[PDB]
Amino acid sequence: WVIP
Amino acid sequence: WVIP
Amino acid sequence: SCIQFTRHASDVLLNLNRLRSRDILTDVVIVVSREQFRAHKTVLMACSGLFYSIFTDQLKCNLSVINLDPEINPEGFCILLDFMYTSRLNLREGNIMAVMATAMYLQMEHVVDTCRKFIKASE
Amino acid sequence: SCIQFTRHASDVLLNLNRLRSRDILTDVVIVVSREQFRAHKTVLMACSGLFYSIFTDQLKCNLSVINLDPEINPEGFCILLDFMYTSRLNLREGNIMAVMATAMYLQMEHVVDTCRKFIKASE
Ligand SMILES: CSc1ncc(Cl)c(Nc2ccc3c(c2)CC(=O)N3)n1
Ligand SMILES: CSc1ncc(Cl)c(Nc2ccc3c(c2)CC(=O)N3)n1
Ligand SMILES: [Cl-]
Ligand SMILES: [Cl-]
Ligand SMILES: [Cl-]
Ligand SMILES: [Cl-]
Repeated sequence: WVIP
Repeated sequence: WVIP
Repeated sequence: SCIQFTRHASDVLLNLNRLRSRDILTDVVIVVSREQFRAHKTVLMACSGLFYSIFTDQLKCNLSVINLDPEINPEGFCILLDFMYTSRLNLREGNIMAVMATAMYLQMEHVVDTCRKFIKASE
Repeated sequence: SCIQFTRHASDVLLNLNRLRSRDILTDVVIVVSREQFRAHKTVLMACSGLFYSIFTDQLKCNLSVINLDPEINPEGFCILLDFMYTSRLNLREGNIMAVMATAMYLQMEHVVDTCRKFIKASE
């Protein structure tokens, strides 16, 4: 999971 | 396009 | 000896979401506590272990309406349906418990994992 | 304020290809010079400008069989159908002309672009  |  | 187009999968999913937003070729209604959500059976199966089991069943594969368990929260389902079509999860302090419970029921292992981690950080 | 799962789009496409390989929920046959290819209308539309136009047509959206132009090569189509479901293109010296012509007809702009570039390098 990432900060888009 | 890339070499997978 | 194939070549690969890096953005292809993302572009496919973006187009599938455009079809959903215009209600094109949607073939099922998911009913959650009287709220109704139109979707593509194939996308639901590709994202959820529960929908995969439902639509591979010889009788259920032909249903145009699927009713979820009454304990399922419509907002939690809406957030997960948006994630299925975009890869983006709108996870907030106020919805995290409903999102995790809905993802456990839908069998969406990666969503369950990030919810468990975000809950563990807050304790 | 969403979070994003990097591998989601790739995982969705991998599952859609698993459904295709087991012939699950395929809703159309594409006929190419007597050869037949089963697929999902939504995936075809997500990848091709031609299929997008065909299946948004109020009459054609209901067809279970689509016949392509007789000039279309079945091998070129098979390579492109594989690309649609995997992001991988099996481009070779012996098939590049048939693949480019099929991608121009199917309106798959990124495939046409890489074929033009590979042809230009060989001249
Ligand atoms: C297992 S083979 C397979 N073949 C095709 C499809 Cl459409 C599919 N979907 C599916 C199954 C299980 C799970 C998911 C999707 C998401 C998750 O967390 N668990 N699986
Ligand atoms: C344009 S809006 C839109 N909405 C939904 C879909 Cl399913 C779609 N597909 C599509 C249209 C045109 C092209 C492609 C796909 C690939 C390509 O090279 N050109 N387009
Ligand atoms: Cl029904
Ligand atoms: Cl998931
Ligand atoms: Cl027909
Ligand atoms: Cl393309």
